[PDB]
Amino acid sequence: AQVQLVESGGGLVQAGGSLRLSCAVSGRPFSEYNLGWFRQAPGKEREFVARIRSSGTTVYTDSVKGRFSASRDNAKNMGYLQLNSLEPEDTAVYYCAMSRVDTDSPAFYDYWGQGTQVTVSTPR
Amino acid sequence: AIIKEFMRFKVHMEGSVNGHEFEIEGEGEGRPYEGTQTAKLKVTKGGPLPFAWDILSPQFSKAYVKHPADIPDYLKLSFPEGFKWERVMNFEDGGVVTVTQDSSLQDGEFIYKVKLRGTNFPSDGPVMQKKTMGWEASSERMYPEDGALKGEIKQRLKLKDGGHYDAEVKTTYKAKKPVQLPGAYNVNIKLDITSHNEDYTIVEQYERAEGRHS
Repeated sequence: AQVQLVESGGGLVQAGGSLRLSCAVSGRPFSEYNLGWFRQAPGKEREFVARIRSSGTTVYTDSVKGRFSASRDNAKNMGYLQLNSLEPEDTAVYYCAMSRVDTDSPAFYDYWGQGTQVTVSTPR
Repeated sequence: AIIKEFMRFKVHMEGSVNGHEFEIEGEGEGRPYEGTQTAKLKVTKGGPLPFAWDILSPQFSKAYVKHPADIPDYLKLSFPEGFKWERVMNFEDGGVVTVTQDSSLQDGEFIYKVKLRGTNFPSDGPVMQKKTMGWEASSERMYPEDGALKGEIKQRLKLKDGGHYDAEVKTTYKAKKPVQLPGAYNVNIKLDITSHNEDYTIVEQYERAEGRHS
Protein backbone atom coordinates (compact mmCIF):
# COMPACT_ATOMS: atom_id res chain seq x y z
CA ALA A 1 0.00 0.00 0.00
CA GLN A 2 0.90 3.67 -0.40
CA VAL A 3 2.26 5.94 2.32
CA GLN A 4 -0.63 7.17 4.44
CA LEU A 5 -1.13 9.68 7.24
CA VAL A 6 -4.52 9.51 8.96
CA GLU A 7 -5.65 12.14 11.48
CA SER A 8 -8.21 11.41 14.15
CA GLY A 9 -9.42 12.90 17.41
CA GLY A 10 -11.36 15.95 16.22
CA GLY A 11 -14.93 16.96 16.86
CA LEU A 12 -17.09 19.68 18.40
CA VAL A 13 -16.18 20.97 21.87
CA GLN A 14 -17.06 23.97 23.97
CA ALA A 15 -14.58 26.78 24.58
CA GLY A 16 -12.10 25.94 27.31
CA GLY A 17 -12.27 22.23 26.47
CA SER A 18 -9.70 19.85 25.08
CA LEU A 19 -9.16 17.38 22.25
CA ARG A 20 -6.30 15.00 21.51
CA LEU A 21 -5.46 14.74 17.83
CA SER A 22 -3.42 11.85 16.51
CA CYS A 23 -1.74 11.01 13.23
CA ALA A 24 -1.16 7.36 12.31
CA VAL A 25 1.66 6.84 9.80
CA SER A 26 2.06 3.81 7.54
CA GLY A 27 4.54 2.99 4.79
CA ARG A 28 7.73 4.68 6.05
CA PRO A 29 10.25 4.42 8.95
CA PHE A 30 8.40 6.92 11.06
CA SER A 31 11.21 7.58 13.55
CA GLU A 32 13.25 9.23 10.75
CA TYR A 33 10.60 11.89 9.97
CA ASN A 34 9.66 15.23 11.45
CA LEU A 35 5.91 15.60 12.03
CA GLY A 36 4.32 18.99 11.38
CA TRP A 37 0.81 20.18 12.20
CA PHE A 38 -1.06 22.82 10.20
CA ARG A 39 -4.59 24.20 10.31
CA GLN A 40 -6.94 25.94 7.89
CA ALA A 41 -10.08 27.78 8.90
CA PRO A 42 -12.77 28.62 6.31
CA GLY A 43 -11.84 31.61 4.19
CA LYS A 44 -8.28 31.79 5.55
CA GLU A 45 -4.93 30.42 4.44
CA ARG A 46 -3.44 27.30 5.98
CA GLU A 47 -1.01 28.08 8.79
CA PHE A 48 1.72 26.31 10.75
CA VAL A 49 0.71 25.17 14.26
CA ALA A 50 3.46 22.96 15.71
CA ARG A 51 6.05 20.35 14.85
CA ILE A 52 8.03 17.61 16.56
CA ARG A 53 11.40 16.76 15.07
CA SER A 54 12.78 13.25 14.72
CA SER A 55 15.12 14.27 17.57
CA GLY A 56 12.14 14.96 19.87
CA THR A 57 12.41 18.75 20.07
CA THR A 58 9.28 20.80 19.40
CA VAL A 59 8.35 24.17 17.88
CA TYR A 60 5.05 26.05 18.29
CA THR A 61 3.46 29.02 16.61
CA ASP A 62 3.16 31.89 19.06
CA SER A 63 -0.64 31.83 19.32
CA VAL A 64 -0.73 28.25 20.72
CA LYS A 65 2.22 28.22 23.13
CA GLY A 66 1.32 26.71 26.49
CA ARG A 67 -2.02 25.45 25.13
CA PHE A 68 -1.08 22.85 22.49
CA SER A 69 1.51 20.08 22.94
CA ALA A 70 3.08 17.92 20.20
CA SER A 71 4.44 14.46 21.03
CA ARG A 72 5.18 11.15 19.31
CA ASP A 73 5.32 7.42 20.02
CA ASN A 74 7.64 5.80 17.51
CA ALA A 75 6.71 2.27 18.61
CA LYS A 76 3.09 3.00 17.63
CA ASN A 77 3.97 4.97 14.45
CA MET A 78 1.89 7.82 15.92
CA GLY A 79 2.16 11.56 16.38
CA TYR A 80 -0.09 13.45 18.77
CA LEU A 81 -1.23 17.04 19.20
CA GLN A 82 -2.91 17.74 22.55
CA LEU A 83 -5.24 20.74 22.27
CA ASN A 84 -5.97 22.33 25.65
CA SER A 85 -7.78 25.55 26.54
CA LEU A 86 -9.48 25.64 23.15
CA GLU A 87 -10.83 28.97 21.86
CA PRO A 88 -13.38 29.67 19.09
CA GLU A 89 -10.50 31.04 16.97
CA ASP A 90 -8.93 27.55 17.00
CA THR A 91 -11.78 26.21 14.81
CA ALA A 92 -10.23 24.71 11.67
CA VAL A 93 -9.36 21.57 9.78
CA TYR A 94 -6.14 20.30 11.35
CA TYR A 95 -3.61 18.45 9.16
CA CYS A 96 -0.54 16.43 10.00
CA ALA A 97 2.30 16.26 7.49
CA MET A 98 5.74 14.70 7.47
CA SER A 99 9.18 15.40 6.02
CA ARG A 100 12.85 14.80 6.71
CA VAL A 101 13.37 18.57 6.20
CA ASP A 102 13.21 20.66 9.39
CA THR A 103 10.95 23.62 8.60
CA ASP A 104 7.67 25.39 9.27
CA SER A 105 7.07 25.83 5.53
CA PRO A 106 4.41 23.52 4.06
CA ALA A 107 6.31 23.47 0.75
CA PHE A 108 8.89 20.95 2.01
CA TYR A 109 6.47 18.36 3.41
CA ASP A 110 6.10 15.14 1.42
CA TYR A 111 2.91 13.60 2.81
CA TRP A 112 -0.30 15.10 4.21
CA GLY A 113 -3.23 13.62 6.08
CA GLN A 114 -6.82 14.19 4.97
CA GLY A 115 -7.47 16.49 7.93
CA THR A 116 -9.65 16.36 11.03
CA GLN A 117 -12.30 18.96 11.83
CA VAL A 118 -12.01 20.81 15.15
CA THR A 119 -14.92 23.11 16.04
CA VAL A 120 -14.89 25.17 19.25
CA SER A 121 -18.19 26.74 20.19
CA THR A 122 -19.21 29.26 22.79
CA PRO A 123 -21.78 28.17 25.39
CA ARG A 124 -25.25 29.70 25.31
CA ALA B 1 -16.75 17.26 24.24
CA ILE B 2 -20.06 17.61 22.39
CA ILE B 3 -19.73 15.49 19.22
CA LYS B 4 -17.03 12.84 18.94
CA GLU B 5 -15.96 10.94 15.83
CA PHE B 6 -18.04 7.97 17.02
CA MET B 7 -21.55 8.56 18.43
CA ARG B 8 -24.47 6.38 19.50
CA PHE B 9 -28.15 7.27 19.37
CA LYS B 10 -31.49 6.06 20.70
CA VAL B 11 -34.78 6.55 18.85
CA HIS B 12 -38.48 6.26 19.71
CA MET B 13 -41.24 6.66 17.15
CA GLU B 14 -45.00 6.75 17.63
CA GLY B 15 -47.01 6.58 14.46
CA SER B 16 -50.21 5.82 12.62
CA VAL B 17 -50.52 4.81 8.95
CA ASN B 18 -54.02 4.53 7.45
CA GLY B 19 -55.32 4.39 11.03
CA HIS B 20 -53.00 1.59 12.19
CA GLU B 21 -51.21 2.75 15.36
CA PHE B 22 -47.74 1.54 16.32
CA GLU B 23 -44.57 2.31 18.25
CA ILE B 24 -40.93 1.58 17.42
CA GLU B 25 -37.82 1.68 19.59
CA GLY B 26 -34.30 1.61 18.25
CA GLU B 27 -30.62 2.14 18.81
CA GLY B 28 -27.96 3.25 16.36
CA GLU B 29 -24.35 4.29 16.00
CA GLY B 30 -22.05 5.86 13.48
CA ARG B 31 -19.27 8.23 12.59
CA PRO B 32 -20.75 11.72 12.21
CA TYR B 33 -17.86 13.29 10.30
CA GLU B 34 -17.58 10.33 7.92
CA GLY B 35 -21.30 10.35 7.16
CA THR B 36 -22.03 6.69 7.98
CA GLN B 37 -24.39 5.11 10.50
CA THR B 38 -26.45 2.02 11.30
CA ALA B 39 -29.53 1.36 13.38
CA LYS B 40 -31.54 -1.57 14.72
CA LEU B 41 -35.27 -0.93 15.06
CA LYS B 42 -37.93 -3.00 16.83
CA VAL B 43 -41.71 -2.71 16.54
CA THR B 44 -42.81 -2.62 20.19
CA LYS B 45 -46.55 -1.92 19.75
CA GLY B 46 -48.90 -2.61 16.86
CA GLY B 47 -46.79 -5.27 15.18
CA PRO B 48 -46.79 -6.77 12.65
CA LEU B 49 -47.29 -3.61 10.60
CA PRO B 50 -49.75 -3.90 7.67
CA PHE B 51 -47.71 -1.58 5.40
CA ALA B 52 -44.24 -1.27 3.82
CA TRP B 53 -41.32 -0.65 6.19
CA ASP B 54 -39.75 1.57 3.51
CA ILE B 55 -42.01 4.55 4.32
CA LEU B 56 -40.59 4.55 7.87
CA SER B 57 -36.90 3.97 7.12
CA PRO B 58 -35.95 7.61 6.26
CA GLN B 59 -37.32 8.81 9.60
CA PHE B 60 -34.76 7.03 11.81
CA SER B 61 -30.30 11.37 11.61
CA LYS B 62 -28.67 14.29 9.81
CA ALA B 63 -26.00 14.89 12.45
CA TYR B 64 -24.23 12.09 10.54
CA VAL B 65 -23.64 13.86 7.21
CA LYS B 66 -20.08 14.35 5.98
CA HIS B 67 -19.66 18.03 5.09
CA PRO B 68 -16.93 19.84 3.15
CA ALA B 69 -14.93 22.19 5.36
CA ASP B 70 -16.43 25.31 3.73
CA ILE B 71 -20.11 24.35 4.19
CA PRO B 72 -21.32 25.11 7.76
CA ASP B 73 -22.60 21.90 9.38
CA TYR B 74 -25.68 23.58 10.86
CA LEU B 75 -27.17 20.46 12.44
CA LYS B 76 -23.91 19.47 14.15
CA LEU B 77 -23.48 23.06 15.39
CA SER B 78 -26.95 22.93 16.94
CA PHE B 79 -25.65 20.64 19.68
CA PRO B 80 -25.62 20.28 22.65
CA GLU B 81 -29.20 21.67 22.53
CA GLY B 82 -30.06 20.01 19.22
CA PHE B 83 -32.70 20.64 16.61
CA LYS B 84 -36.17 19.76 15.39
CA TRP B 85 -37.41 18.80 11.95
CA GLU B 86 -40.77 18.60 10.19
CA ARG B 87 -41.30 16.65 6.97
CA VAL B 88 -44.04 16.03 4.43
CA MET B 89 -43.82 13.20 1.89
CA ASN B 90 -46.30 13.38 -0.97
CA PHE B 91 -46.45 10.06 -2.83
CA GLU B 92 -47.42 9.78 -6.49
CA ASP B 93 -50.70 7.94 -5.77
CA GLY B 94 -51.86 10.45 -3.16
CA GLY B 95 -50.51 8.86 0.01
CA VAL B 96 -49.18 11.43 2.47
CA VAL B 97 -46.74 11.05 5.37
CA THR B 98 -46.23 13.88 7.86
CA VAL B 99 -43.38 13.63 10.37
CA THR B 100 -42.14 15.72 13.29
CA GLN B 101 -38.92 15.00 15.14
CA ASP B 102 -36.87 16.24 18.07
CA SER B 103 -33.11 15.61 18.36
CA SER B 104 -31.21 16.18 21.62
CA LEU B 105 -27.99 15.09 23.33
CA GLN B 106 -28.03 13.33 26.70
CA ASP B 107 -25.07 11.70 28.46
CA GLY B 108 -23.01 11.62 25.27
CA GLU B 109 -25.67 10.00 23.05
CA PHE B 110 -28.12 11.52 20.59
CA ILE B 111 -31.80 11.08 21.52
CA TYR B 112 -34.43 11.10 18.76
CA LYS B 113 -38.20 11.31 19.21
CA VAL B 114 -40.36 10.88 16.11
CA LYS B 115 -44.09 11.33 15.50
CA LEU B 116 -45.49 10.10 12.19
CA ARG B 117 -48.89 10.13 10.48
CA GLY B 118 -49.57 8.47 7.13
CA THR B 119 -52.91 8.79 5.34
CA ASN B 120 -54.66 8.08 2.05
CA PHE B 121 -52.53 5.16 0.89
CA PRO B 122 -54.68 3.20 -1.59
CA SER B 123 -55.63 -0.25 -0.33
CA ASP B 124 -54.20 -1.93 -3.43
CA GLY B 125 -51.14 0.31 -3.70
CA PRO B 126 -47.58 -0.79 -3.07
CA VAL B 127 -47.37 0.62 0.46
CA MET B 128 -50.40 -1.20 1.90
CA GLN B 129 -49.59 -4.32 -0.13
CA LYS B 130 -45.89 -4.41 0.88
CA LYS B 131 -44.65 -4.41 -2.72
CA THR B 132 -41.64 -2.10 -2.30
CA MET B 133 -37.97 -3.06 -2.06
CA GLY B 134 -35.89 -0.13 -0.89
CA TRP B 135 -35.04 3.43 -1.88
CA GLU B 136 -32.83 4.51 -4.73
CA ALA B 137 -30.00 6.86 -3.77
CA SER B 138 -31.34 10.40 -3.23
CA SER B 139 -29.98 13.92 -3.63
CA GLU B 140 -31.53 16.42 -1.23
CA ARG B 141 -31.39 20.08 -2.32
CA MET B 142 -30.63 22.08 0.85
CA TYR B 143 -31.14 25.82 1.16
CA PRO B 144 -31.62 28.44 3.89
CA GLU B 145 -35.07 30.00 4.17
CA ASP B 146 -36.91 31.95 6.88
CA GLY B 147 -34.06 31.41 9.35
CA ALA B 148 -34.22 27.62 8.96
CA LEU B 149 -32.54 25.02 6.76
CA LYS B 150 -34.84 23.40 4.21
CA GLY B 151 -34.44 20.35 2.02
CA GLU B 152 -36.29 19.04 -1.01
CA ILE B 153 -35.98 15.53 -2.47
CA LYS B 154 -37.43 13.75 -5.49
CA GLN B 155 -37.34 10.31 -3.84
CA ARG B 156 -37.84 6.99 -5.65
CA LEU B 157 -38.84 3.61 -4.20
CA LYS B 158 -38.13 0.38 -6.05
CA LEU B 159 -41.07 -1.95 -6.60
CA LYS B 160 -40.73 -5.74 -6.35
CA ASP B 161 -42.23 -6.10 -9.85
CA GLY B 162 -39.42 -4.00 -11.35
CA GLY B 163 -41.22 -0.65 -11.48
CA HIS B 164 -40.80 2.43 -9.32
CA TYR B 165 -42.92 4.60 -7.04
CA ASP B 166 -42.06 8.25 -6.40
CA ALA B 167 -42.49 10.81 -3.62
CA GLU B 168 -41.81 14.54 -3.32
CA VAL B 169 -40.32 15.24 0.11
CA LYS B 170 -39.92 18.59 1.85
CA THR B 171 -38.27 19.03 5.26
CA THR B 172 -37.59 22.02 7.50
CA TYR B 173 -34.74 21.74 10.01
CA LYS B 174 -34.53 24.26 12.88
CA ALA B 175 -31.79 24.48 15.50
CA LYS B 176 -33.10 25.07 19.02
CA LYS B 177 -30.68 27.98 19.47
CA PRO B 178 -29.41 30.21 16.65
CA VAL B 179 -26.37 28.85 14.82
CA GLN B 180 -24.78 29.59 11.44
CA LEU B 181 -26.79 28.53 8.39
CA PRO B 182 -25.09 27.31 5.20
CA GLY B 183 -25.70 28.46 1.67
CA ALA B 184 -27.41 26.19 -0.82
CA TYR B 185 -25.85 22.75 -1.43
CA ASN B 186 -26.75 19.09 -2.03
CA VAL B 187 -26.75 16.10 0.31
CA ASN B 188 -26.32 12.70 -1.35
CA ILE B 189 -27.89 9.85 0.61
CA LYS B 190 -28.08 6.10 0.23
CA LEU B 191 -30.17 4.16 2.73
CA ASP B 192 -30.12 0.33 2.83
CA ILE B 193 -32.15 -2.26 4.74
CA THR B 194 -29.38 -4.66 5.70
CA SER B 195 -31.44 -7.27 7.55
CA HIS B 196 -34.95 -7.96 8.76
CA ASN B 197 -36.96 -10.73 10.35
CA GLU B 198 -39.83 -12.36 8.50
CA ASP B 199 -42.54 -9.84 9.46
CA TYR B 200 -40.30 -6.72 9.66
CA THR B 201 -40.71 -6.36 13.41
CA ILE B 202 -36.91 -6.26 13.77
CA VAL B 203 -35.04 -4.32 11.07
CA GLU B 204 -31.45 -3.12 10.59
CA GLN B 205 -30.51 -0.15 8.40
CA TYR B 206 -27.35 1.50 7.07
CA GLU B 207 -27.08 5.03 5.69
CA ARG B 208 -24.29 6.96 3.98
CA ALA B 209 -24.73 10.71 3.52
CA GLU B 210 -22.38 13.34 2.10
CA GLY B 211 -22.78 17.05 1.40
CA ARG B 212 -21.47 18.50 -1.86
CA HIS B 213 -21.48 21.90 -3.51
CA SER B 214 -24.16 22.34 -6.18
